[PDB]
Amino acid sequence: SEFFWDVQKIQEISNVEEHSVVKCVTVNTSRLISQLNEELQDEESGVNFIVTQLQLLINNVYEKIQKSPGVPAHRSLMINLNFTRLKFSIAYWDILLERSLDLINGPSKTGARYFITEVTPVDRSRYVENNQYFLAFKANQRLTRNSVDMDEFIDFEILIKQIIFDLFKKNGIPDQDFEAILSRFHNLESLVVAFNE
Amino acid sequence: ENKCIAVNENKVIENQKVIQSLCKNSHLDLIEQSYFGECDFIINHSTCVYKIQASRFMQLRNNGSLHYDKAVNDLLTEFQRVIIIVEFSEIIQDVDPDLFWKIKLYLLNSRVDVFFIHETTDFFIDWMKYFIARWAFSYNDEKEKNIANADILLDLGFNILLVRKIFQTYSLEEFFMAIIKEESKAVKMLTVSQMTRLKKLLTLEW
Repeated sequence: SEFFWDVQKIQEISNVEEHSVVKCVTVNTSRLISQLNEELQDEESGVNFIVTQLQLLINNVYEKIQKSPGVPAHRSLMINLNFTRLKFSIAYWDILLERSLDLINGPSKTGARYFITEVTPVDRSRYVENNQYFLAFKANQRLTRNSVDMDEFIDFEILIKQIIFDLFKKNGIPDQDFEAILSRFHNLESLVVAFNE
Repeated sequence: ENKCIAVNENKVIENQKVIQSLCKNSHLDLIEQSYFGECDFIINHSTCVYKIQASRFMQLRNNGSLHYDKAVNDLLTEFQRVIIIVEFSEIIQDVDPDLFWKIKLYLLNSRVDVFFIHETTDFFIDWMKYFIARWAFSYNDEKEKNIANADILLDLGFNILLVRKIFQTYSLEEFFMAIIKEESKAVKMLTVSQMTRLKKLLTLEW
């Protein structure tokens, strides 16, 4: 019914992940927290209040970021809801944030990802650029996504022979014709197309 | 319409209390599978769930990487969605609250969902039911009748639900043909790495 968050400022964490933009939003939760303990008798009743407050925050913060001269463009937008105080366990916040996102259908759900953390004095943009293990993890991530370890699989030739004999069997092709046909089409791509088009 | 997920053969006993609860659902089939990956469960053709410990995240392997580095990168080869469940002791939130954002930034990726949970079984059971309800499927249709053709997809390393999902819409040949024509429905079933493995198979010249 009212906005109990105090959204203080929006900053970028500059060097997280090349295909995403990461925004860090400092939210003062003191006002929200005093609503809970002062005026909420039961957990069930308070859960629904937090969910509602979370949808208000998500909508407010997404909207603010879209008016601000920051072009997500092709890159994924991830929004870090950085709470001055969590009060309860991060694990309940992760549940409640996911459940709140599950109810929203507007653009703030489909246009961004969110996660909650607690404010600390440590500078995170410095950490991301100083941490070598992090750098090594991303380089290895892209190397493994764009490479195939062929040893982990069995010989492709075994599979190709299987498909060939099936096609030939399927399409009424005698052994005395195998040679001419394999000399016309030089891989499964050509062979399969020649049989279905 | 019985929804179906797969459990990693190596993590059954670790997850045996989870499994006992999930299987109370008379509308869920849990298939034990041997598959590439350290993930505990496979929710659908391209979604896995992988439980790690926050307390081990910064331990160094002999080859200089961090504990879960290669496991996570391997899963990103086979799953469009890699869900990471991070068990942590509640004490961390008071004694070491920087670990939460470090882990989430370290793993930050549009194909990776990271959720912190306490070390209790209830938490993992409840997330699992949430994941089943949101992302699992039944696989009642079958346009491929020859089991050897399924062996072909299995030998390419496709998990059994990716095979069932493919064989829901295509026979093997149709799937080959639809990938060769880059029809989007076939292409979007696969990761980049699965797509390149397959093109190698279709492109190798005798």
